[PDB]
Amino acid sequence: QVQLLESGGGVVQPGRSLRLSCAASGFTFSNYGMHWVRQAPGKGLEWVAIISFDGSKKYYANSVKGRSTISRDNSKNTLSLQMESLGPEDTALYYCAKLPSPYYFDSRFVWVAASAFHFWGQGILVTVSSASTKGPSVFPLAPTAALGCLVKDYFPEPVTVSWNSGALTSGVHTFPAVLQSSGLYSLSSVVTVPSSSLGTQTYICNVNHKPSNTKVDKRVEPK
Amino acid sequence: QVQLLESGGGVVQPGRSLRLSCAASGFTFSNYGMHWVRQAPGKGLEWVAIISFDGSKKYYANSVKGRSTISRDNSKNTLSLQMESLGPEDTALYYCAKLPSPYYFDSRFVWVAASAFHFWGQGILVTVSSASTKGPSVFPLAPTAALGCLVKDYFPEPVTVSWNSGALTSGVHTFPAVLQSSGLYSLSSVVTVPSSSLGTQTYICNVNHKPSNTKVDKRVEPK
Amino acid sequence: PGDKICIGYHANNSTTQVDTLLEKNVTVTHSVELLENQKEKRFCKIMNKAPLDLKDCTIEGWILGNPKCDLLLGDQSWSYIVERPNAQNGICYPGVLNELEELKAFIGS
Amino acid sequence: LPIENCDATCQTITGVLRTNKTFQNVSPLWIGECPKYVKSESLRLATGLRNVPQ
Amino acid sequence: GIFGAIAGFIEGGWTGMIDGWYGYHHENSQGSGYAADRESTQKAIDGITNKVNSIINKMNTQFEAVDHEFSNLERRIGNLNKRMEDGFLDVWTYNAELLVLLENERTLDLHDANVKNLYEKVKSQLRDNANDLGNGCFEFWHKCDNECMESVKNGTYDYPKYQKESKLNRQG
Amino acid sequence: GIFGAIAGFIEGGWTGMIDGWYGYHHENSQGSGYAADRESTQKAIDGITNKVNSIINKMNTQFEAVDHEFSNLERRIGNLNKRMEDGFLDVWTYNAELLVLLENERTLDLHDANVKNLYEKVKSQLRDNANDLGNGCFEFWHKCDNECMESVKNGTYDYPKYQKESKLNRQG
Amino acid sequence: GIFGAIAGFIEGGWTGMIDGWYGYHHENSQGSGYAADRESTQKAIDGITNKVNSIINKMNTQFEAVDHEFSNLERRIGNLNKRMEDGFLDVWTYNAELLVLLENERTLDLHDANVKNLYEKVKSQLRDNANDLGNGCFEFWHKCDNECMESVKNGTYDYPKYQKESKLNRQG
Amino acid sequence: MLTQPPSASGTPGQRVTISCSGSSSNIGGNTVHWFQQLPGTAPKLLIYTNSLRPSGVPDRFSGSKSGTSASLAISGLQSEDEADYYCAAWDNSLNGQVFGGGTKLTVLGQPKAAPSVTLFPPSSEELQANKATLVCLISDFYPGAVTVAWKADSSPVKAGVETTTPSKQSNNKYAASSYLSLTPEQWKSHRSYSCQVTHEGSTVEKTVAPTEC
Ligand SMILES: *[C@@H]1O[C@H](CO)[C@@H](O)[C@H](O)[C@H]1NC(C)=O
Repeated sequence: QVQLLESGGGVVQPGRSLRLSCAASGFTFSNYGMHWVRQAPGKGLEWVAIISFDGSKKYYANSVKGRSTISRDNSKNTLSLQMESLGPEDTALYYCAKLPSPYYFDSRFVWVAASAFHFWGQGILVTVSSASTKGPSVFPLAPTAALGCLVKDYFPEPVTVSWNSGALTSGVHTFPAVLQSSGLYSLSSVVTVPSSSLGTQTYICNVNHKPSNTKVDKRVEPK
Repeated sequence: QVQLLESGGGVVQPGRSLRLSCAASGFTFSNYGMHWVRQAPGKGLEWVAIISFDGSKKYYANSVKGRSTISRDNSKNTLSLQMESLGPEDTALYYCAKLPSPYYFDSRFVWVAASAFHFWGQGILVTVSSASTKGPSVFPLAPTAALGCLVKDYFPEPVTVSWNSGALTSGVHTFPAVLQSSGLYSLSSVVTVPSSSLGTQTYICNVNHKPSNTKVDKRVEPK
Repeated sequence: PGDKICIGYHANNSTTQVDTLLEKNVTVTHSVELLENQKEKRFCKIMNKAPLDLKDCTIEGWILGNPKCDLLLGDQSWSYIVERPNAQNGICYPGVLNELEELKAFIGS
Repeated sequence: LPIENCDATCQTITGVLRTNKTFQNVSPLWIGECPKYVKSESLRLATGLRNVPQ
Repeated sequence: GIFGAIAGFIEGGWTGMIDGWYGYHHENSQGSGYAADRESTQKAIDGITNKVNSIINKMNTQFEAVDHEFSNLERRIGNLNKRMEDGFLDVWTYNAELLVLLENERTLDLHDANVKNLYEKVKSQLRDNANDLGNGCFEFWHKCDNECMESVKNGTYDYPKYQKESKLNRQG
Repeated sequence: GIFGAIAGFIEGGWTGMIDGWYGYHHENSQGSGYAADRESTQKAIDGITNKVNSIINKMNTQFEAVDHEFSNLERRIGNLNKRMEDGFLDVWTYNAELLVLLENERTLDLHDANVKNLYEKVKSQLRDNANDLGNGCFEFWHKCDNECMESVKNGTYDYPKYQKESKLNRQG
Repeated sequence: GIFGAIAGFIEGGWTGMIDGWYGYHHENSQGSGYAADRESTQKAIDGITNKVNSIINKMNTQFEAVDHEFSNLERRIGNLNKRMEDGFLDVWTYNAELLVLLENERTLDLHDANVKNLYEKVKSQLRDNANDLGNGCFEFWHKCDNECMESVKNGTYDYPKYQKESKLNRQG
Repeated sequence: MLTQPPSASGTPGQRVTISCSGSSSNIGGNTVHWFQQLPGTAPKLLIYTNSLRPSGVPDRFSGSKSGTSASLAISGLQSEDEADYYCAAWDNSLNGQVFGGGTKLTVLGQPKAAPSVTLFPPSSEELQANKATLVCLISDFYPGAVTVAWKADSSPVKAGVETTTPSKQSNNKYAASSYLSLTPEQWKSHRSYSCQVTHEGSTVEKTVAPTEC
């Protein structure tokens, strides 16, 4: 992997205009053609946008042909995108990522390379509906046994539910977001435990509702 | 290197005709095209003559186009040259030597070879002017120090000024020939010496004016 | 007067040259060097594990416990050991350390 | 050679080879996944064609 | 050369074409410029990329060798170690160097072969509707539009559409 | 491809021809079918057979290596044995794999070169008595009998016998 | 063969031409004889010389190995020495032999490719001013002088000087 | 004839480069070759076929040929390269070989040591040789520039002076010798012969005055 970071992610309101971006580093970036791809929550991908090393070829998608506008600053090494006419039909994750494209999108000097940038930067979620940013509520569950924490009333699913701030993963399970009738999704996370470390090592589940930048944690203890 | 020898060198008088030659050995010679090149004393070279393995292509120079005539005896393995109309404008050294030439000058069987005869035989000096062969005069110079020998009144510069007949070269210097107003060139040769071998090891400078076949030597001793 | 079309190949200001059985020092458009000769002339970690150094001693005086090599001591861990050539604190009381080469080999592991 | 605070994955006898290349000419003795040591000076592969500009 | 395309009957390359490796250049009153060939250049790039990838993959196997300490009475084992390591070094160096040489040779040959193949494709598409020169350039007997130019670039040139036209325009 | 014959201007192979590697296919009112070329196919098979035989012959030299028992105080000799055997294994594996790759490359190239050579032979025998298409097929201007078909297969096609005939039949 | 020039559509070589590798042979009432091609032969000789020089250069690295005396209780070290030396011998022998085979293959291919390239150059210079035969020989439609012969040898043949002349002399 | 640059320079380990230009008659048509003439020695073959090193196997030397031009390169360039260099072509228009006549070079020699001067008049054999010749020598100094002044009783001569050896292939030791020949009717009657050597590396003049004693 190489250095990557994003900008603009979170929860944006519908009807407005979006302006996202991502910046990478680790080596030269001003000589490669970058990609923007989509991922519907759950199942489904669909390519979105292309950009050359200079910006000559625009070549937008079919679903958003001429609807968006990408741009890049090779002197600043950043890739941004501005788009209007937003609706809930585009509620999804999106990735800035180098994918194998025809040669002319890459520079004249980098047409051949041993490792052709198997990079695929991380994701940026956008969810548009009639809602806002709320506060997550974490409820632990107490009784070899198993204990867990439930996270209800938090809008997107951006949290990597952590235990003692990233301590145990050998026997943990993170469940998808659950909707029933409310506007915000519920979720569960579980982890097993032997019958000899119930009160000695304190176990705390740590969550993060990033659109609210929450760090509300909860220690799990029995009766 | 391989076996080589010359014939005809020395000091020839102007206006006459010259007939030089050179013979090599070490392996087969009757199947290679040979070269004759020039070297003006000091700075400058200029190619002179070519000869095939059989003698079909003559292909003389520009400055002496049709002026000379080369020949070779492949049954005797020798390469000779006869030329008339000689002047001081040709006073120089000359080399019989195999140089990389087009393929047709070499034989049909030796068009390809791992080492294509990097041979370049030695030189033959010819100097034409109003002079003759005289006797060289060697004067030593006596005082870590340094001592030397001067060689004046000898016509060409063919001598490799030797010390004890080829004994010391780690710290010796041989200077070029010097003309001022006379007809013959002067020359110097020097060598360093510590302060502990002045009288123990006798040091003698040995010269050779080859056109006179001189072997006049001189021991160097102080007051 | 008349129409025309040509079939050509890419050329540029490239001055990087390659070699070939037939022709050598031939300028190519794109060349990829496979050899690496430039190095950082220092000693770094391996798997983020700190190496070991003596800087005045040998391995002999280290594991024997020469009183002048007591900086290395107790419970230690490493990935590779560095021994300086001009060290002077080795075997103090004269003698022969049997199978010293095998000892160094077993310590390296 | 000295020890400096440095994070690498390939440690040779006379330095550090922090690279993605497949060969090297530094030394054969190393620890980690270092490139192969060879006596060559350059191992350039021609990926394009002959450069003949006008 | 071997196929005569590169540094042969096409003496010089085009410093202007930066859209690909092999391509055409057309200049008429309708317009002028170079234009690379997508399929041939992409195929050559794919071949070269796979060649380099396989060369680096089959060479990733590292031969580990460290010089253990050898005593005063271990001269023989030390000499054996030295000979083994030196032989392995010689073998690897020779293999890598000669592979590099041969691969560069056949790669340049493949490049000029691609150039000649493109030229011969253009030749076979224009049997008698165009004259040929000694510089890999074709002179259409009937003037082609830019649409015909692309139809030659993509290889969908239609012969019976211009047969009689070129047959008439060819004599004058 | 490299010579453009296989997967090039002759896109698809003939699943029907099982009489040889390279061959012709002719279809007229007198008869239809495929027919392999004996000499070219036999020469290609001879070349491939000699290639495989030499590859297996030069590789029959076996490198014998067994792991002797090494004691507690023989760590160095054990490491030397391990490094030697692993280096020999790496060398042999790399050599065999890269030889396989390069040999398959040049073998497929030789196959399509044989195809193109057969096509160009048929072309040179039919200078102007037949038109050419973009699929390696020749359209005789004058209709040839099956005896002419064989005379082209064997390469003994007679040009002055059909010169004026094709010259007359070619315009209409 | 592969390119069809050597032992192909030019069946036999010329025992008389000893002025070069590849060359022409012309015979008219003005004169007869063979004449080699300077540039192509010199280029082939340069390529072969560089090939042989590089082959010998990359192989000069000598693997030194002497058999030290091994005692009664040094059977294991002796077997290790034997296996190492035998493996190195097998590797070097296989490498050298297979390199020799492949290099001879591609060298003969390069030779016949040079022959075919010279023939195709002469073909491209004589588009319609000369007929072609099945033996690599060209029959000028208009009779060429020896100066035209050299102008074809050097490649400076002028087409518009003889266009109408050959066009008139070609029918009769 | 051919073209050839005057000189060349470079520090030890700086990859000195030398060019050789021609025309379509010699370089553009046929291959070029190179030659190296060590000081006063019969020279050797450097490079043939524009890139090949001969069985003398010199590795540090590199040759290139591009159309109308050719290039020679030396990496490292140790002290064993202080010599004349030469480029040659075939001149296909004419027949025989053509030469770019003359290119030498010099390496980066740090001149910390001033030249060592020695002034010793000759012996009675020179007095009997009908002419007197006094010499003043300098040695082991880097740059070719060195000034010598003769003074016969605080009075110079109307024109008679020195010679200089090539670069010592070992340690860049240039050396020079000044000769002063006068007749015995003008040699012994003077009371003080002197030679003053001045050089950039020297801070003051190096005066060596032998007296007729
Ligand atoms: C070939 O010769 C050139 C001289 O122009 C030199 O720069 C280069 O290092 C040499 N070697 C290679 C592999 O190009």
